[PDB]
Amino acid sequence: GPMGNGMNKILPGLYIGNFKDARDAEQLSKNKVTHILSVHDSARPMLEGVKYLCIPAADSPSQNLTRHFKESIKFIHECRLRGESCLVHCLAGVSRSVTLVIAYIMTVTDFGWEDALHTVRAGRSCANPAVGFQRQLQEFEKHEVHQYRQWLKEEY
Repeated sequence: GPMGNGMNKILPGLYIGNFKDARDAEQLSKNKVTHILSVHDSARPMLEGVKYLCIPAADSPSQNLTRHFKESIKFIHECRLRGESCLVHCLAGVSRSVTLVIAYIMTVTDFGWEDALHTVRAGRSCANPAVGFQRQLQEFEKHEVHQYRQWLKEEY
């Protein structure tokens, strides 16, 4: 459906879900989620036992997510390098959270955005970034992802 069917594993230690999944104690415990990247309107830390990164991004054609790629990748990557599990979520788990995870996958592999989206969809079939985010991801692939891969090498 249009908000998925529960949070889904994308890679080891990396999950995508909707805002309800992100409050579901049964899902968080079963998937051992200890880090949540919340990317939606008025995102704030909610639960105990969880490290949050909150990005107040709207579902709007004007919303810039590229400027949040670096902070998001650092948060996800440092969680995963510690052997812990991160959930990235927005409202529906379809567009905003998916875009950040695509940028992560592109940075830790040699994938362009379309192969990164294929990877997300293998775990979360409803994934579908809005057209504005597709444009940002294509520009990222063309001009920036190579710089981000070098940054990842130098940092970690």
